[PDB]
Parts: sequence; structure tokens; C-alpha cells
Amino acid sequence: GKLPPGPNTPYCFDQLRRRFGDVFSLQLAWTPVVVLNGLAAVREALVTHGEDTADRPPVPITQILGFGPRSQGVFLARYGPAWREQRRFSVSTLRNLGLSLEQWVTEEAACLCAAFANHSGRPFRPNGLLDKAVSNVIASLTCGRRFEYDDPRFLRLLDLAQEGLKEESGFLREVLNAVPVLLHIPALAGKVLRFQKAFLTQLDELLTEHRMTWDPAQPPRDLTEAFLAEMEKAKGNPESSFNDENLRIVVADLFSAGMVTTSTTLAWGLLLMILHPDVQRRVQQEIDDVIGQVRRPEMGDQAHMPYTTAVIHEVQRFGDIVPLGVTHMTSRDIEVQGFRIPKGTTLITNLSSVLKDEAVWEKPFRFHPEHFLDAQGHFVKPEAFLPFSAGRRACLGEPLARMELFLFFTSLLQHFSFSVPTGQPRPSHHGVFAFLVSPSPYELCAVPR
Ligand code: HEM
Ligand SMILES: C=C[C@H]1CN2CC[C@H]1C[C@@H]2[C@@H](O)c1ccnc2ccc(OC)cc12
Ligand SMILES: [Zn+2]
Ligand SMILES: [Zn+2]
Repeated sequence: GKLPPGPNTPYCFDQLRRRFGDVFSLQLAWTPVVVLNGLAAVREALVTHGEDTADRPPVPITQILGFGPRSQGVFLARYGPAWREQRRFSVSTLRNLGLSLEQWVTEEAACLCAAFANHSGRPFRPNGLLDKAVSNVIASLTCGRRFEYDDPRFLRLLDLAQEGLKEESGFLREVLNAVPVLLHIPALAGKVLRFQKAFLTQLDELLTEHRMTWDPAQPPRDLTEAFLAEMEKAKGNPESSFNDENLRIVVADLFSAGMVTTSTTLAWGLLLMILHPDVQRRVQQEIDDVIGQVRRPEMGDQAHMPYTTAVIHEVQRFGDIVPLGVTHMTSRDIEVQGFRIPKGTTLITNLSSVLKDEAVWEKPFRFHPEHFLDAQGHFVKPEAFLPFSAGRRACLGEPLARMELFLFFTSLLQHFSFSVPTGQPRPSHHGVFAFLVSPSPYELCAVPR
């Protein structure tokens, strides 16, 4: 079996793809890595061989966060029953709460609009408030409450989360994962994940309060209550993943996976609306013709707003916030584009190469909403639209994220006209790579309509 050819990062991989093709390999430290580029490669790996590519590479430092065999959360959980039980529970719970989450999102959108209006037309960076609105949607899903935009514990929670994102990058974490033995030195153990650990600690305090107000004689109001109820039925069952050590991990996974993604996406959205005011006006025209100017947007509006739906999809395509997705690990030998992938290889899915594929999209490096329209103005979704990846491990947040993007974006453009402040440089459309790819900082003016 022949192996893939091969010898900041997103540009580098797209460079190597040019040189060695769509499936190439690397040795990143002591990890054999295979990178997949383009729709064909990614689907072959994640769908056709989806059974064998749905594992995660082990992360030894998660011991520090209370992880264990039946306590792996969902995002990093190894392929196996502790992942599948929590995967199915979150997917189902999200779905059940639809029957609601939309009500929580819609209320949050009105809170956000009111917070935007308080800037009375003066320039401001939108990011802070977008984070808060998006964080309160997760708060609503997980604990059945929101927090005020100036609640002290709410702000510390978001602060801890931002600092915890940074801890995903570093020399220290790379060494400790390589040799988990170094974790016996307390000086090192206490430093690796101090912000993520502090987040969980702050979270415990919220979960303890929620556990006091839970009414178990009523149907669960939110996901923590659904979990607690499952935890009751599972007392006496050492096989269950429904336990107090997993609860805090699963809820931390939903916050930390769901905040920065949806928020960054919305930040790209507003930036592209001030760089392309003509798209903005067309969206505001479609809003006026379908929704009007008083009534709050509802999810039922989306099927009648093909242009707004195109724009929101193009924001995700152009924004391309998670260029390299989330790593997978193979649990069996597989074949991709002919090449042999050994068991235990880390797979990197180059989602950027799918979203920006020049063979598929008309002008992939332009902001071009017609990427999702046909000449008639019908919304069409190409198969290369994979901002959430594919297969068994594809973003379980996707239905909620879709709801948030549509209800936050259209609520905002319903009530405000957005522009570049009249004395500043046209902000760049080029992102800042980090954990996520986010817009380079900008301010905007939001004036009522
Ligand atoms: C625009 C917003 C979002 C984007 C672009 C996004 C993107 C992604 C991607 C690329 C993955 C990796 C799939 C893979 O492993 O191949 C992922 C996984 C995941 N996402 Fe999202 N995400 C978004 C919002 C959310 C939200 C709102 C939540 C929670 C409600 C969420 C929760 C998760 C979880 C738990 C996983 C792990 C799934 C698993 O391992 O089974 N995400 N997301
Ligand atoms: C590729 C990164 C993924 C790994 N975790 C699950 C989803 C994302 C982010 C998150 C973690 O980095 C993280 C970031 C920020 N604050 C956190 C707070 C607690 C936490 O508990 C597991 C994990 C956190
Ligand atoms: Zn509750
Ligand atoms: Zn058509």
C-alpha cells in the first residue's frame, strides 16, 4: 500500500496541496499526520470510511480536567460508547428542545438589538456583545436561563473561556501530551490548563445552583435537566456516561465549542455587510418585503428569504472560520484516493480547501452571495458547503447555529444600517489565524432604520 507524498498553517497547507496533491502526509512532532484536501478526499475519509475515521487522537492532559473512560464529554470523546451515548443524547435533546430554543434565541436577538441601540450611532467593536448574545443562547440551552450583559459571573465566565482558547496552543501542552509522566510535577500540572480549569470551576458553581432549582416532577426545561434525569435512572450503572464528572464536561464542550464559532461567524457577517453595503441593502429589502419592520424574525421566514439565506451561507463560506476543522484519528487501515492510511493516523480535514475550491465556486476568494443563488434567484446549496464537516462527528451544533445565524443576522439588519465609521480605513477582509480564523478588528456604526 502506497502512502501519501510529502516532505500561519492554512496558507502553508494550501501550498503543500499545490505541490504534493490533495492527500499528503506530514510528521508533526511524533505524530504521523495525513492531510485531506477537497470534497472528494474529505468525503471518502469521513463518509465512505466514516466508520473508521470517527475517533479522536488521545489527549493525555485532559486528565487534569477530570476526564475518564465514562467521562469524556462529546467533542474529544474517543470513538466508542461513551462518545455515542453523549452524541445521541445531545442531538436528541437539541431536537426535543425545538418542541423552545427559538424562543430563547429570538429574545436574545431583541436584547442584542437593544444593546446595539445604546451605542447611539457611535462607532464600536461589535465582538463583545456578539459573544454575550451567543453565550446566553448556550446558557439557555444548558441551564434554561440567560445572564445580563453586565453580570459579574457571566463576564468572568466569558473571560475565562477566551483565556482558555489560548491554552489550546503552546509548547508546554505539546510536551505534556507527549509524555504524560511530566504531569507528576505540580508546577507544570497547575500551569497547563489553569484557565480552562477555572472555567469548569465557575461552571460547577452555576450547575450547583441550577441543581437546586430543578423541578424533576416536570418535563426537563433544558439539557442539564435532561442529563440529571438520565443520571437518576443510571444510579447503580457503572457503564453509564451519565454522571457528575461528565455533566460538567459535556456542558463545557457545548459552551467552548458553541461560543467562539457562532460569535466569530456573526462578526464576519457584520464586517462583510459594511464592506458590501449593497448586499446589506438587498438583505434589508428582502426583510422589509417578507417580515416588515416591527415583527420579530421567525425561523419560518427563512424558507421565503432565499437572498438572505444565500448571504448567510456566503458569510460562512468566505469567513471559513475553522479552516483545518477538528482532527480525527483512524481506527482501522483505510484507502483514500488510492493511498494507504495506517491505523492510528491523525487526519486533518482541510475544510478551507473545500469552501474555497476553485473548481467548484465561481470566485471563491471573493464575497459573492450568488455562490448560493441561481439566475432565477433560487437558493441552491452546493455539496462543497461543508463549514461543519461531514460524517458521524460533524458539528452537532449545526441546527442551533443555523437558527442563531439567521435570527441574529436578520434581526440586526432589520433594525440597523451598518457602516464603516466616516474617518477610518476600510477594514481588511483578510482574517487573523489563531484557534479560529476571525476578522481583523474593526469598528462600525449602527444607526436605526
Ligand atoms: C457557525 C458555527 C459553528 C461552526 C462553523 C462549527 C464547526 C464545527 C466543526 C468543523 C466541527 C468538527 C466536526 C469534525 O470533527 O469533523 C464541530 C464539532 C462540534 N461542534 Fe460545532 N460549529 C459551530 C457551532 C457549534 C455550536 C453552536 C455547538 C453547540 C451547541 C457546537 C458543538 C460542537 C460539538 C459538540 C462538536 C463535536 C462533535 C462530535 O465530536 O461528535 N458547534 N463544529
Ligand atoms: C479544538 C478545541 C476544542 C477543545 N475543547 C472543546 C471545543 C474546542 C474548545 C475546547 C477547549 O479548547 C476550551 C477552550 C476554552 N475554554 C474551555 C473551557 C473549558 C473546557 O473544558 C473541557 C475546554 C475549553
Ligand atoms: Zn433548568
Ligand atoms: Zn432555480
